[PDB]
Amino acid sequence: GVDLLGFLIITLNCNVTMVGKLWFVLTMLLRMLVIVLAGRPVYQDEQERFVCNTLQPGCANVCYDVFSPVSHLRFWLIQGVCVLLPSAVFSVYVLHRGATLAALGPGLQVPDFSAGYIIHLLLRTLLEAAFGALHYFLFGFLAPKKFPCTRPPCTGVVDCYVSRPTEKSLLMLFLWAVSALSFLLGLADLVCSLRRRMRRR
Amino acid sequence: GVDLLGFLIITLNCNVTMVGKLWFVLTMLLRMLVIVLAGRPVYQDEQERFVCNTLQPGCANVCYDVFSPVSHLRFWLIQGVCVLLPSAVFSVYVLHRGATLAALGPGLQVPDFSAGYIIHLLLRTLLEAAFGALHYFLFGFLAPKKFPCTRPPCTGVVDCYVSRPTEKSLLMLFLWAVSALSFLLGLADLVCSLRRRMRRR
Amino acid sequence: GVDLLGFLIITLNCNVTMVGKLWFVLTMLLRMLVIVLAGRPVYQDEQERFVCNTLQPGCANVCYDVFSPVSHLRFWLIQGVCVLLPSAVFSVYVLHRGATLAALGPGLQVPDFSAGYIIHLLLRTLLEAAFGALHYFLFGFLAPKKFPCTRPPCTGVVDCYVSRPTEKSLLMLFLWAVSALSFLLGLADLVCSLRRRMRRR
Amino acid sequence: GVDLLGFLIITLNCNVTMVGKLWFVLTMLLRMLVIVLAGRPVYQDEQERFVCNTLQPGCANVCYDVFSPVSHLRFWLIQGVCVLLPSAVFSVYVLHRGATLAALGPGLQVPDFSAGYIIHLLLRTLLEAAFGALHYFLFGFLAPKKFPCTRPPCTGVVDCYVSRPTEKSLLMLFLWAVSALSFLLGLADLVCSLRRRMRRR
Amino acid sequence: GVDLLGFLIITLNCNVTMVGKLWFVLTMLLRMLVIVLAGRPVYQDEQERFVCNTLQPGCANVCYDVFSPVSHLRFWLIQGVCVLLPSAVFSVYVLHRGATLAALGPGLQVPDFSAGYIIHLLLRTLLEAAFGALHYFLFGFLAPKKFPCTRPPCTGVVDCYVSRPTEKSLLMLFLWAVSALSFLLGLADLVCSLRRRMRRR
Amino acid sequence: GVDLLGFLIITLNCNVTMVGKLWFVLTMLLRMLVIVLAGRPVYQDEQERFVCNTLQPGCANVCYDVFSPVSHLRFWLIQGVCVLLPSAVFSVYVLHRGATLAALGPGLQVPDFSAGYIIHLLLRTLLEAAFGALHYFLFGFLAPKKFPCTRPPCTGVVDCYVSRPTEKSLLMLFLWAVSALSFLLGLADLVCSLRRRMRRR
Amino acid sequence: GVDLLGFLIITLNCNVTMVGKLWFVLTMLLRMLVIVLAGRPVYQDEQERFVCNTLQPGCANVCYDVFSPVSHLRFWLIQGVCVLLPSAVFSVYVLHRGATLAALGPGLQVPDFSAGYIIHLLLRTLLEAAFGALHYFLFGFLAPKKFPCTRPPCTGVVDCYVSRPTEKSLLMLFLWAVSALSFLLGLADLVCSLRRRMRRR
Amino acid sequence: GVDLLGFLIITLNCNVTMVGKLWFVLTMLLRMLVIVLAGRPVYQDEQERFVCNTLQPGCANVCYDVFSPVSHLRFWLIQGVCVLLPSAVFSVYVLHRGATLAALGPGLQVPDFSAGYIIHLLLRTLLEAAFGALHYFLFGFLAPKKFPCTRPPCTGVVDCYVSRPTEKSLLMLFLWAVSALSFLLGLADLVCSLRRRMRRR
Amino acid sequence: GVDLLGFLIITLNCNVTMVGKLWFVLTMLLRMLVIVLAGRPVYQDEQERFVCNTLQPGCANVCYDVFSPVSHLRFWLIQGVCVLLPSAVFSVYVLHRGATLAALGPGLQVPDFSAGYIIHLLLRTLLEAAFGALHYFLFGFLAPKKFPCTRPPCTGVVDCYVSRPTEKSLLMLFLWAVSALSFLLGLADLVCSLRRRMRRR
Amino acid sequence: GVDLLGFLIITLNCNVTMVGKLWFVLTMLLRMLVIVLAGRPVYQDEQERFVCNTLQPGCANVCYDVFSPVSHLRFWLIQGVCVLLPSAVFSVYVLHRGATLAALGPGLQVPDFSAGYIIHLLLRTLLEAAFGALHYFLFGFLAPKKFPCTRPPCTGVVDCYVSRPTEKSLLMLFLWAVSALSFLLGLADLVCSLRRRMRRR
Repeated sequence: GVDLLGFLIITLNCNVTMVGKLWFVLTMLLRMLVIVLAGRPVYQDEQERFVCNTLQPGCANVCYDVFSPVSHLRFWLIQGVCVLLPSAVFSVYVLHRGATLAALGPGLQVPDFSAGYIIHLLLRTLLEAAFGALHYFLFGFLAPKKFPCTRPPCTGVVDCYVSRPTEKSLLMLFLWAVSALSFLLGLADLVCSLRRRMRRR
Repeated sequence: GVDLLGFLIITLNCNVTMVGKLWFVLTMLLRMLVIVLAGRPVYQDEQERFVCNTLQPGCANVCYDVFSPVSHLRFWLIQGVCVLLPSAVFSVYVLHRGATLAALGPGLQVPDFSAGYIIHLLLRTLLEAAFGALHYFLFGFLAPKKFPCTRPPCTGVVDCYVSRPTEKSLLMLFLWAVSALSFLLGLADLVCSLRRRMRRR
Repeated sequence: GVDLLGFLIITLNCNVTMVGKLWFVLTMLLRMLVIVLAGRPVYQDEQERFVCNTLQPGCANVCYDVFSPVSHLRFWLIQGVCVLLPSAVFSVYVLHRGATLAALGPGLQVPDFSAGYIIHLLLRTLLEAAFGALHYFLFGFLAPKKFPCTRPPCTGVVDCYVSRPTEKSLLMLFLWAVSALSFLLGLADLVCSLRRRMRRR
Repeated sequence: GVDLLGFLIITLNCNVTMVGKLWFVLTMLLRMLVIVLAGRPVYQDEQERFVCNTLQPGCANVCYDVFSPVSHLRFWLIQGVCVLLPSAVFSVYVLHRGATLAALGPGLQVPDFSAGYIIHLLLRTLLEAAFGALHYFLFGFLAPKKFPCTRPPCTGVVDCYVSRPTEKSLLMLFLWAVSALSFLLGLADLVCSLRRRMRRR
Repeated sequence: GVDLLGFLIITLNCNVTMVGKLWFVLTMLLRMLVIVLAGRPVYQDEQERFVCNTLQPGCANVCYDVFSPVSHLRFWLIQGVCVLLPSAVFSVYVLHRGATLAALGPGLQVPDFSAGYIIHLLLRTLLEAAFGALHYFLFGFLAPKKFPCTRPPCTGVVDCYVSRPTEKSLLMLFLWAVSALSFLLGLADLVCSLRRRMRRR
Repeated sequence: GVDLLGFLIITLNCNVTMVGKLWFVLTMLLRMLVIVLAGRPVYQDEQERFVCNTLQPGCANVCYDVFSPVSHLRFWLIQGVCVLLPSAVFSVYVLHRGATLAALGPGLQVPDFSAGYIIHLLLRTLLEAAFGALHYFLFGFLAPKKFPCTRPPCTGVVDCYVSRPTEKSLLMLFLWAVSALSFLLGLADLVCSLRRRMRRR
Repeated sequence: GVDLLGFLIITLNCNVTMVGKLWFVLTMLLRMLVIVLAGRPVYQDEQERFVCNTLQPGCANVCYDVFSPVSHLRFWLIQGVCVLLPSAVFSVYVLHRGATLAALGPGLQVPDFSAGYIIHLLLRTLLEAAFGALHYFLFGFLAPKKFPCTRPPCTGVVDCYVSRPTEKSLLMLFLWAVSALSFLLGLADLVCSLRRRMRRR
Repeated sequence: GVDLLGFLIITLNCNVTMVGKLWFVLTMLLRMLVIVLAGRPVYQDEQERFVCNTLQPGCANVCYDVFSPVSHLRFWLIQGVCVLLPSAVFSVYVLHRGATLAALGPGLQVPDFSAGYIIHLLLRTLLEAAFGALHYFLFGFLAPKKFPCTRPPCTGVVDCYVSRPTEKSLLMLFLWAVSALSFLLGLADLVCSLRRRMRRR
Repeated sequence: GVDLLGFLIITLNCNVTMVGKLWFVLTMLLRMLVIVLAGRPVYQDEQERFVCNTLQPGCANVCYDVFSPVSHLRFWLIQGVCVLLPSAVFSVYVLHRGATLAALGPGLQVPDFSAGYIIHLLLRTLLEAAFGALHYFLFGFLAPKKFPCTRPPCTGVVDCYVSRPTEKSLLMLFLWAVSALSFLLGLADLVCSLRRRMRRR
Repeated sequence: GVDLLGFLIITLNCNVTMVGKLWFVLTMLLRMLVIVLAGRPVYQDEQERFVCNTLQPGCANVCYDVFSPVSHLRFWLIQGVCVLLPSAVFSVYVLHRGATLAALGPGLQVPDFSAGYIIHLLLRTLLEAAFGALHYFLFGFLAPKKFPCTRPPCTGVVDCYVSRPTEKSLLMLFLWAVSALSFLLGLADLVCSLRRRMRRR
């Protein structure tokens, strides 16, 4: 005998473990917040000071074009949105299937949404290692300090200087560390959740 | 016997299919979020480095003016707001017609708002293909790398260089792909919803 | 016999017509959202490239000062905040007068807040035409392409070039069109609401 | 016999007058919104175009350093946060003391939080006049147009030009006017509230 | 006999003291708001005007690289997120343990979450002094005005000028003061909370 | 049981709203008083100093005759008397119908004179806009400074000078403003009075 | 059982019809007020600018003396005072005969003063047509523009110019119209009052 | 048993005859009103156009000084105030002696103030004939048209012309007639009042 | 047992003697009325005809400026307002103290306001002799007929003529006489009132 | 048990202090009376004798136009009407709220209108200092004696003379003094009235 703003969140909380909520909090507070708030200003001047010894117009632009095909800030943001998408689609799924059964009607009668959470965590584990592999094969571990440029709309080889490398290396090391921690915690979620459901058998 | 914060969301959820909620989630998380967050910084320096071989003041500005009449970032934002508007007007419609009947009063009595959802999806299908056609006829598929400029407040023809083309081409390809996916999913919504309502006949 | 999170929104919805909610949605989604999101980036480089033929320092700054006394972006924002203020003051008024009567207590007993909505719409109609007249008398319809400058801290007359005019003209035409549509819809609201209240007599 | 999401807002609304809510609305809609949204873009180019007649590097920077010790945008923001802080601390106080008494339990029994609101308004009146006095003694009424610079890391006296003064003067006049209106309205709140409580005696 | 949107916030408010809520308000209104809103614009031009007497390209960039290894804005943001993280993890913990017991069911029966709040405050006290020590040992109290640069990709020693130091010194003094106040208030919370729980013995 | 100098003014006050009395006060203190007291002396010397270059007698008189057909002072006075007439005729009506019923005789028995007040306000609203339109089409907004005169009892074209124009323009602007304020307030009276009488139904 | 400030005005109002009060209001507000307030200033400069071609002193004065024997302003004022005199003498009569009977003393006992009101209206009708006839035979309908003067203290015939004729013609037309309206209304009063007294027979 | 705003006017009306009230009305409506309203404007230009054949400065002023020692307008006003003074002093006397006896207290008990009214009328009759005699001996019956001037600050005899004589003669004839009528009516008052008081003997 | 429009004027009349009322009547009818009505027109042409033998512009104006520093008309008006002010302040005092005691409530109970009337008459006697002394020392008894002028913006000594002196001398003699009569009567009031109050002892 | 012409003025007198009535008397007798009666005649000839050395027609008029933009007589009158307006609006307010409660009915029951009088005096204090500041910044303390004129419709610089300056300076000094006295007395009213109402607490 509860209102449906009542038996609508227990059907949400009971199907998710506290480790999952902790994962959500860590990946929204230290992962979704640092990138927009600190990564946005640092990478604005990646264009302004790609300064290096040439004089004919149009060498520096092609030098940076061959230098940075894809900035890793966009990589981080797309990785973040894809690693947050399934938690939203599952949220919509569970709210949709919880708000519908109460309309028909009949010490609670909480439904058991266990089949989708394990496949959810499987998709989580699969969607992190691959993007980590792409990060490792594309951007490495530490950013270069200088770059030789040879594709000529300009005469000769131009030795061209990046702007502010140490900040970038430290910040991306921090992102690597937090991503590694999240990966292990996510692996812990599934391996604990599967055991805590066959124990009833 | 439920509160009106009760029989106010089932009258919302029951008239919309889970495919529609999934559409909403995908077009707000991968479509409304990427554009503001990643498209805003990339296109700030479309003006700073339209660099090219001229010396008299006032050639580069007219060269860009003849180069880019309308930036496609504004096109994407206006397309996004117009493709999100009907879902808001229908939301207001259904809340208005659900919160009013409960005032008069008389195992639920959920109203059937099916006539408006099919015309809603018709408007959705009509409002996407046209803007896609304008995108195709105006901005093409890949951005040029260099541009010849001839309208003289300046002497001669000026070969003028864009800034950072590959990032733009990849990003707009991603937008094209997500828009194509959303179009097919939206076509699926109406064609399934119409069948699931004549089946009762 | 409803909770006071119950008989608190019907006393809000019943005193406002669906045309009013549609007005609110259109003026927050296509009017409050486009200006902050697309008008902010376009007008950052109104200062950087006011480029024109002079060499002594301090001519370009006074030339722009005599050029643009007030930027119309600030005009649009102040117009938006003033055209959204009365809907907030009325909202606070109606919530205050609805949450107070329920404390004393005694098939609903919804109060009739009709006197304030008609004067609300009168204030709406009065607060739009005047600012439209100021817009017409101050900023015209299309932005100039070049400007002659004569006030001397610099020698001679300087012919000075604006940056990116066509984008500005198209965007402000779009704002003019949406404002005109909102004006007519707002005029429709009052003229329909007054009739729908004397019909009971 | 009401839920505690019930007797939790009347204990909030009944202890505050409609003039106070109107004050809150005016100081968040015309005061907190204009500053972030219009004051942020105008003052970005206060650094870019502090242009003036010198050639040795490092004169303009010290000239601006002696020119503007503290920008008044930061002054406005700190003033805004301090003039909004007490309304938040009182809000937390009243919610804390309202949500606690209902736990013990026993035509309502609304508590009377009148002692704190009068001291609240006293603190309000005291925290505005002082900062107004600092504003008057530090930033004056109208911004200069040109500035003489003498502290030498550079040779001679440099006559140095500000950027866009009239916009700044008009905007800060608008802030002065709205602050003056808020001050008088806040003085009205306390002087009316004290009378409306001794009238019961 | 209350709804579970009822006995869900008293189980939140009763386990936290009003001093804690005041701490939350002060550290989100004067600490989380000033940094994003005033610290973001001031530190954008820390790169643009690191101006100083050299002519060969690539001396200024390495001079700033040896000048500022880590900007203290990022230090402040990471400190803020780490000093707000435990209050979020505890919030999730208490909501999770409060929303679960109500499902089973049986003048209230509020649980006593006192063990976690004291260890929470211990972690708070430990996570502030260390970062304060790092701040003191890394960034000092006042920012320099000029800097000698010697690491050669450039010929000689370059005396290089910072931009806008007094604003930075005053602002970081304000942050130091508010952090010191928060530290003392947080120390007060634990020392009062421990006493107010052994008094029942 | 009251004297008839008693139940003779409540039958007057009860049928008129406080907004109406405020209208009466504003239009007699700032409208009937300024015109007689300040407009009478200013316009005496509109004849004495219509001075201009001619020598044959009888050119200046015909020049002013073609210059000013009707002085706007008389227009203002006739407008004032016509906008005060209905309030006098209604006053006489209500006193006549109140002093007569008491002669016959039978916690008061105040009559309801509501039908005449609404038609009174209708006549008010109709009798202001028309005269405003005549004012706009006849006297414009600002008075000329000089006038060419051609109708010959005199030789040639005579350029003829008005006396004291700025005082006249400012004063008539003040009258325009007060008339505009009175118009809006009068429109408010009827629209509020009609609502406050159907609310009883 | 009423005070004598009571049964002293009903004995005044009951013997006069509402048409009579309306006549009084119209002839004091549009007839007694316009003449003193607008007719006084216009006719001050009827003497100053009776300008015309002569040079020997003392021709213009005799020319005006033969021009205007009696100014029609004095005619209007004497007509007004004579058309207001009987209403005052009757007022004094009725107050005198009402305040005297109450001294002796004995659902009212209002006296019937009907014989004097009909003779009053007869005197009214007789005292208007005659003065209208004198106005028509003396001052005509429109004022001349120029006047020939022949009575010699001066040599020759002098063609002499009036000042401001159109204002005078329009104003006296307005007086003619209001007088005509008052005449018809006064004729209506008697013809209705005589019928409404023989109807009782 | 009447209020003292009751037995305060019958003690005023009963001691004065209707002929006296008629005298008051005629001498305030046709005597006090014509002089201020029509005599004030006519006599303003008695100074401006005392025009006559002389050229040396200062002859015309002495010519008028010997012409008009005292203007008869001031004579009329002083005569009016002296002929209205006793009616005011008697009014104050009777109100003072009527408002005092009622304080002590005891089908009315009206006092008999007959002794003062007869001496009042005696003073009236005495204060009119003398001033009439002065008028006759000083100002005659008709005003001259021209005047010879001989007292030399100027050379010769100057024949000097008055302005507008016929208006003055007609107006002062009207005053003479009304004064003569008032004199006879006042003589009638006393001779009737004395008889109507010895008839009781 | 009287109404409060009853025991409100006896408390006014009983505290003032008939000599005082006679003083009020004489000083308002022969003193306040003559000055506004006859002194206003006579002194308008004190400026127009200050005619005298000079030709260079700007001698006559300075000659009158040295002639009349202060016109005695303004002196008379300020003297009148100051000699009428205390009678108004005492009137307000006595009405205020009479209308207040009746609110509380308990062959009359008239209060005795004798202390203020004697000090009132003392202030009267003191405020007349001083202004009479200033009149005597400033304006003398008879006005000059001609004036020598020497302060040069003009060449030589100019013998300059006043306008209409005899009227002024006679009129100001009349004012002197009436003021002298009022002074003696006012001295009589106090000396009689003090005796008529110690006689009760 | 009093008539309603009874309990209608005590509800007026009791809510206003004797200092307020004294203020009303002083500002209507020495402030409203001097300006109309003495300021009207003095400033009529501000136009007639603006005499100065020029001969071409149309120089003097423009010279005065640049001389006096706004005459301070109109400033004084508008200041007077605005400083008398609130006392009228409050009067109407209190009579309206006093005459209405008596209709319903139930050693008096006088209402307490204290809240409006303090805000009334606040508005009084605010509406005087500002207009005093405008007076000080616009018209100064003493009027000039001569004025140089340069705006050419006339040849050269014209030294132009005012008329009667010392009278103007003395009179406006008197107005300044009386305004200063009224300001201090009004400040006394509020500061005494606020104390005399918290003394009851």
